[PDB]
Amino acid sequence: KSGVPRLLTASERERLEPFIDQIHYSPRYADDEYEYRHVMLPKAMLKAIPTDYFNPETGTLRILQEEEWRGLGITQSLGWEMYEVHVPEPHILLFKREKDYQM
Amino acid sequence: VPRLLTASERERLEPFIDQIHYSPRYADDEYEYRHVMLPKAMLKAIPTDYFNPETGTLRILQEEEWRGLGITQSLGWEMYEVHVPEPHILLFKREKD
Amino acid sequence: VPRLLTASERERLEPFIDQIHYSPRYADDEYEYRHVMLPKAMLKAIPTDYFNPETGTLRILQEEEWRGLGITQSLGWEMYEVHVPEPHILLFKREKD
Amino acid sequence: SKSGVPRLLTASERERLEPFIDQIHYSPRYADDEYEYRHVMLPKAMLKAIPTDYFNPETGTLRILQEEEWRGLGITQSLGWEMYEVHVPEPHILLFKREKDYQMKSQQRGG
Ligand SMILES: [Cl-]
Ligand SMILES: [Cl-]
Ligand SMILES: [Cl-]
Repeated sequence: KSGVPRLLTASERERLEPFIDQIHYSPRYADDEYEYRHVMLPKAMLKAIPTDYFNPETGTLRILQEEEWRGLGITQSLGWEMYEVHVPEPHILLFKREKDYQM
Repeated sequence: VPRLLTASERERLEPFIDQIHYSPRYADDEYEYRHVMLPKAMLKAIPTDYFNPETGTLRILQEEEWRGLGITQSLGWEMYEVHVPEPHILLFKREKD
Repeated sequence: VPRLLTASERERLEPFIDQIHYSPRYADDEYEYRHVMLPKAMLKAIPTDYFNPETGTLRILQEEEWRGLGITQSLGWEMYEVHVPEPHILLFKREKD
Repeated sequence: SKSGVPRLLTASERERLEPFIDQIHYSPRYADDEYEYRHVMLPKAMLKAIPTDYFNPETGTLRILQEEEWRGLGITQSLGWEMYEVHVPEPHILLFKREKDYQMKSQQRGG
């Protein structure tokens, strides 16, 4: 519960093993102090993932601790952390335009 | 093709225009940005067809669609949104210097 | 006829562009109103001939001129001023009776 | 200032203003939407005879005067006139305006 991982049962694991080999890792891109990368589960696997692993108000997966993502089949170093993109509040509209310089 | 607001729709928005806020403009290596903040009570008055069913928030509006809502600025500003990845995509970060 | 800035003057204003603030759009019977709040420190960078020695504020500016300062807005606005009368003139008004 | 207590002139004060009352010029009446306007121009010399506490320390103009006060100066006006004052915003503030647009040009059929 946002601190304690929820261990899979024996039957859930059997349902997941078939997909383990179909998991895809993308090349990492750098930044100031962060290496980034994304994991892609095949669309079919989502039907197998436990309901309590999904965020109710979004349909995506909730942030998972290490033992949780490893149980899904993902293999990675220890330092990796799962994060979420953050959408602004509904009353803030964003705009942008191509810059104009001087000379 | 934008879906223009109606007379009666625009009239229903009137009382809120007075309080729409505009931020300064900040810029990076190639783009310029700014945000507009609408009064919270105004969202209720907005026609549902201006919203994204999945997000439960306003969809991307064309020039004429945001002008309809009472927003004024150089018409060169283009709206955009920060979209969340598909469920089957997991995002990870790592310091490790 | 506008007094265009010099490349040397324009460059001096460059760092303030991101802090210029804009107010909401207000209206009345037949006009829309709005003000722009410049960063105080910026006033020291604006050319002398852009000021008004009668009050110490910026003289009325033409669109091209205020756009040359880093102010961005929609098409249509026109800058104005408040003219204070001399000590021998008193002003009166009454709710249209 | 929560104006309330009018500072009426004394007999001597008013007596000092008399040779000036004849020349007080009143402009025509103007009007917009909410109010009606009037500009009163008094002789420049009359200002030297006016009481110091009637002026404004900062702007050096006359301070807002209650009905009983300006009437005591010799300004003959009808009931309902209030003296107003214009205000200039701080130097870093610029003012802008423009004619309000909407479906306001009614035609004979289905505007
Ligand atoms: Cl506009
Ligand atoms: Cl703008
Ligand atoms: Cl004023």
